[PDB]
Amino acid sequence: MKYMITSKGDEKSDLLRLNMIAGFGEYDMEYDDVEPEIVISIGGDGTFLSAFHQYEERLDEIAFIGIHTGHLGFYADWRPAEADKLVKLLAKGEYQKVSYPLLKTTVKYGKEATYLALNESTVKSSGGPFVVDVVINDIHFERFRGDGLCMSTPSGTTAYNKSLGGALMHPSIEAMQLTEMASINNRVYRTIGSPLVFPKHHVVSLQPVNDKDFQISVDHLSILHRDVQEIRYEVSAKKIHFARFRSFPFWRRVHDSFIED
Amino acid sequence: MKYMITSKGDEKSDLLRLNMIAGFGEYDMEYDDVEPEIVISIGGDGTFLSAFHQYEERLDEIAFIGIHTGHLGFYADWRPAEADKLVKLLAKGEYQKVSYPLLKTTVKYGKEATYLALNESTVKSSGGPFVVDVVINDIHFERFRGDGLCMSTPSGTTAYNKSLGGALMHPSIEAMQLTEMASINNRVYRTIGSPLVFPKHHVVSLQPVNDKDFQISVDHLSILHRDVQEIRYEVSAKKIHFARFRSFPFWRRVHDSFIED
Amino acid sequence: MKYMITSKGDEKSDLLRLNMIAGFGEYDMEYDDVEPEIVISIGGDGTFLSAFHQYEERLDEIAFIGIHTGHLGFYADWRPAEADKLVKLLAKGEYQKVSYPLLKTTVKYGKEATYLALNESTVKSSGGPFVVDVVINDIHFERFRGDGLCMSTPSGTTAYNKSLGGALMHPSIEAMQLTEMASINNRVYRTIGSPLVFPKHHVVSLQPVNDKDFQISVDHLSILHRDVQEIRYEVSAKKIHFARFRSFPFWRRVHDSFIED
Amino acid sequence: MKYMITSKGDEKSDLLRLNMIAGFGEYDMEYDDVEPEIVISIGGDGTFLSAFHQYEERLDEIAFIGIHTGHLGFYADWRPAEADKLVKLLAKGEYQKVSYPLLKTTVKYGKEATYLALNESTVKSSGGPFVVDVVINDIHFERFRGDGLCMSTPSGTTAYNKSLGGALMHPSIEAMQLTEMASINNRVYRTIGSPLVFPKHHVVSLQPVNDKDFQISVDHLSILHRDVQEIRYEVSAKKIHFARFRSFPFWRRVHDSFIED
Ligand SMILES: Nc1ncnc2c1ncn2[C@@H]1O[C@H](CN2CC#Cc3nc4c(N)ncnc4n3[C@@H]3O[C@H](CNC(=O)CCNC(=O)C2)[C@@H](O)[C@H]3O)[C@@H](O)[C@H]1O
Ligand SMILES: Nc1ncnc2c1ncn2[C@@H]1O[C@H](CN2CC#Cc3nc4c(N)ncnc4n3[C@@H]3O[C@H](CNC(=O)CCNC(=O)C2)[C@@H](O)[C@H]3O)[C@@H](O)[C@H]1O
Ligand SMILES: Nc1ncnc2c1ncn2[C@@H]1O[C@H](CN2CC#Cc3nc4c(N)ncnc4n3[C@@H]3O[C@H](CNC(=O)CCNC(=O)C2)[C@@H](O)[C@H]3O)[C@@H](O)[C@H]1O
Ligand SMILES: Nc1ncnc2c1ncn2[C@@H]1O[C@H](CN2CC#Cc3nc4c(N)ncnc4n3[C@@H]3O[C@H](CNC(=O)CCNC(=O)C2)[C@@H](O)[C@H]3O)[C@@H](O)[C@H]1O
Repeated sequence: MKYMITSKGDEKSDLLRLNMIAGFGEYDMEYDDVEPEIVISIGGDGTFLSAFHQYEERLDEIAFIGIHTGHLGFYADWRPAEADKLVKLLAKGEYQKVSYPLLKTTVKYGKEATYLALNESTVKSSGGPFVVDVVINDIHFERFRGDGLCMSTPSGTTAYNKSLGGALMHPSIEAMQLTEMASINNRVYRTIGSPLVFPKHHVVSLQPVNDKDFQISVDHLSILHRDVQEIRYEVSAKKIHFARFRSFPFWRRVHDSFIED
Repeated sequence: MKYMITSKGDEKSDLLRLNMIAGFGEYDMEYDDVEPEIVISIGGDGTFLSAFHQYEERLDEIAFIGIHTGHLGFYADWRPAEADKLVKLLAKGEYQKVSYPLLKTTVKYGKEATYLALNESTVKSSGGPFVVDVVINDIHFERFRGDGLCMSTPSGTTAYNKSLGGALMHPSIEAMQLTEMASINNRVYRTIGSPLVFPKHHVVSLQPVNDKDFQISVDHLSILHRDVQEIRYEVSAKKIHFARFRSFPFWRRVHDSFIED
Repeated sequence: MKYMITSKGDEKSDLLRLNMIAGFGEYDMEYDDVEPEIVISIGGDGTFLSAFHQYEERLDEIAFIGIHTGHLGFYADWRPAEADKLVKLLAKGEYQKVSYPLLKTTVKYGKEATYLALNESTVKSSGGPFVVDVVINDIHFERFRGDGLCMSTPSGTTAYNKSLGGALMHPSIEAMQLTEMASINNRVYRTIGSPLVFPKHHVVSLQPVNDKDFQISVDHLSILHRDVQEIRYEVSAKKIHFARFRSFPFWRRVHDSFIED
Repeated sequence: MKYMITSKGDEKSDLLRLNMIAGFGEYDMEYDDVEPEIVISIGGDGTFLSAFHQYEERLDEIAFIGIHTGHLGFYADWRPAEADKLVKLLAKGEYQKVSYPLLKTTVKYGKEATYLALNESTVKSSGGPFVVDVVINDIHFERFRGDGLCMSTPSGTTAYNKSLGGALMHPSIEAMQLTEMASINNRVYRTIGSPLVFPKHHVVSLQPVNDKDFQISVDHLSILHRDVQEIRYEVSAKKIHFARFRSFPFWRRVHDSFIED
């Protein structure tokens, strides 16, 4: 069917992409990067994240596949050597689709902007000290003082979330996880410290205390927002769909990426 | 209906219990500690955990209520001053029941023993070094060397799990969370480090490497098991039911217990 | 003798400063903010840090005293109510001087800039990913990938260092402590993780791998450096001297600031 | 001169020991395990710790050397292949001696017992909850509730201390480091959390609150003490001396053991 292929842009990924396109030419497959049904990412996790964001408005009509030519490649399912095997199996179809949860960030001013995240959404201050009130389903939970905050999807829990001390959570769990970056904790200022895991339909809201300017980074795209009144996090109703042709369990993916391989 | 009341056993809790029983005497309420439908725990969280284990074979016929005369009282919903208000509201009934997930531990030898946990199930060695292989849905994930391991329910995530660095997770999430106690990490020995959160139907199995004797502690009842072949953790099919007469959200319960009150 | 007084600049601190100056007028004390021998800081720790940096080129001729009108005031020894008692005791003199170690940062380009720190010196990237090689006394120790790094004095170990997981160390120890901010740790990238404590005469050098632009923050004064070839940390030969009129041990200062007061 | 050799007791270490003894037979070296001047440990760190404790009453007349046939071997300086090179260089003498600090633990009852540690001294309860008051130079610092506490030497900071989150500190620093094992931190119970680093002559005292029975483990020799009134930690006046024949810096030792080799 309709497919497209994105490349990291080095020689290896570009040539692999040309060879897969040439192989797709022997099947009833049309190359279409406007309305693809299959999106192939050849590169690292950064390349995969770019592919997700390139098509985030057609998520329910698209199944993604990652081929890793990069370094780690956590979202990848294939090594370059199996590209010919992938072309053939994809050609037929009849694959299984697996869905992972996504995170919605809403930013309100004084106007709303919404963003979708596959890994995480973080917030830091523009220059001065970061201070926000943390409100959970409209109840004031804590005042946070420190470097910033990170809200992660389940599949994002192995990325920045992990380096901040968060728990790794299986992507079948519809949740988001809030982790702290370096908070002040003394006699006057206290935070919960621990990561927090929220289910679907819980809303986490960050309200400015003094400074209203923040740097909000969604999957490593960092944007300065001015005159912010509220940042709201919630599990998205939208999901990313993966094309799976063979069992590669999450916990094996975790083992291969962090323990040994 | 049928109810019973357990007490921490100090003067304050004993007298409160006698006064609630006297007040229940003015309603169609029978005291029955064999087949109660309502179990009232007057004391701390330890007293509440004892009450849960006293009736863990009638969990689907029982709704629990905690009154805190202890110190922290995380599972408590009432202060002693409101005991008369509780008696009256309980008398009628028509309350809302809320359900929290539970954790099942199976211990196999060479014979099976199963245990149910409301807070957590932990494992340490009997004397020598603790070394187990960690197997997730039959796939070898890691070899753990260190002090021991802790598997927590969601409502347990605020207890020992929290002190071990685990994430606090809302009890509407059917999951269990595995945290490490002091693992060796050097050039030869490596663990994942991060807490792990498992959904329902995932099975975590600990397999001995050399020593087969372990100290297994379920909600702080520590038992020595000998000749252990396997310890298996999974989210229980059984749930604890709470009688709720007013909104007391989990995250407010967390705020009151850890931030301020 | 010669003294000066700096103020946080709110009404409370300004009026306190005017009243201390009026009281100093009844003694053989000259106000001199060019060559003071005593520097009084009225305000928080930020005000005290500003005072230290205002006179960092006359450190061996100056004894500092902090009066806290701010919030925490970790470097403060006096409450505003005791200001009259301080004026009198300072008037005579015959006080004890206590010395704390300081941290030297050298930044080299392609030209050297040196900075002195009382709390800490940290380094982050200008925008892209932070990657440096960490070299200890000319031996390559690790490649660090993450948010950045923090090098703390002993008296700084209770500040940012503490929030990054570092150890609190008594200021009689001539050392510096290196802590990580959110490092990547997976199969390909590894750091030591743990804080590192270096004695006098050990030199820690950060060498860029790709990007050469860094944001270097010395006691919260953040400066962008371009075309950086090396950042070198070492315990300074210079020390800050405090005027002490009564025993206020470090560990009591720590207790009062973090446990209870 | 006078020397002895201890072995891990496997074939490899036993045969290596016999071959070194045979080689020492061609020099003016006498085997004497009562009053040796050189103690050679062939095995892992556990074997080295046993050797240290076998001769802890002649520490100022003994220089130690470790040969690693074990797994990690942090205190080892030689691989088995260099044993012949070591015999020859030791034969002459004229080596450099390096000294590392040690930790003294005093246990008082109601009678004093003292112990010396090369890695660390830890304390846990005998069965019930561990609660002690922590007193620093006679000032009450905190009440600790949790699993236990660990006091580490500098060279011990890479062992259990590291797994508990402590800082790694260069052994030229005469200090000890106190780390927590899983403490309760909520609205009612609070600890400092952070590791604490103490200089020489500071005394840390643990005073029981209720239960007086503790399990005290010195370099992994765990002893039950009953009716304990006080546990006092301080940097020992005694030092362990190493024979060094070539530069092997601590931070390179750390790199080789934890980063790569
Ligand atoms: N994510 C972070 N977490 C923790 N600390 C952080 C941080 N980012 C920066 N810092 C520190 O801020 C200092 C500069 N700050 C004034 C100084 C303070 C100071 N020094 C010590 C000390 N030696 N021991 C014990 N408490 C100390 N504190 C106290 O710490 C708080 C610091 N305030 C902030 O975090 C807001 C941003 N900072 C400023 O506007 C000016 C106050 O309560 C203060 O009384 C930096 O130097 C860095 O350390
Ligand atoms: N949960 C825990 N996590 C981490 N360490 C723990 C621990 N519980 C105890 N320990 C340490 O064990 C030492 C006693 N151990 C021999 C010694 C070792 C040693 N010393 C140093 C040092 N100075 N620097 C760097 N690596 C060092 N290591 C290495 O650490 C591992 C220790 N092995 C174990 O954990 C198993 C139980 N232990 C024993 O049977 C005998 C080995 O790789 C070893 O080469 C205690 O003293 C305590 O520290
Ligand atoms: N201090 C920090 N520590 C840890 N991670 C941090 C971080 N600051 C940012 N990030 C993450 O970077 C992602 C964006 N990054 C590409 C993506 C990656 C990705 N996703 C997952 C996942 N789901 N599970 C497991 N490993 C995953 N990784 C791997 O993580 C590394 C990320 N590389 C960097 O840190 C450098 C800066 N980043 C970029 O240029 C683009 C690589 O090995 C990658 O294969 C952000 O989204 C944030 O998470
Ligand atoms: N090193 C450690 N650190 C932290 N917790 C530890 C621990 N070792 C064991 N535990 C927990 O003790 C529970 C059993 N304990 C009663 C229960 C309590 C409970 N449950 C929850 C919950 N769900 N959320 C939030 N706070 C909760 N707490 C509170 O936690 C404290 C627990 N007290 C102790 O630590 C002393 C030893 N314990 C007992 O005699 C009986 C109290 O304030 C209590 O109100 C175990 O189950 C384990 O979790």
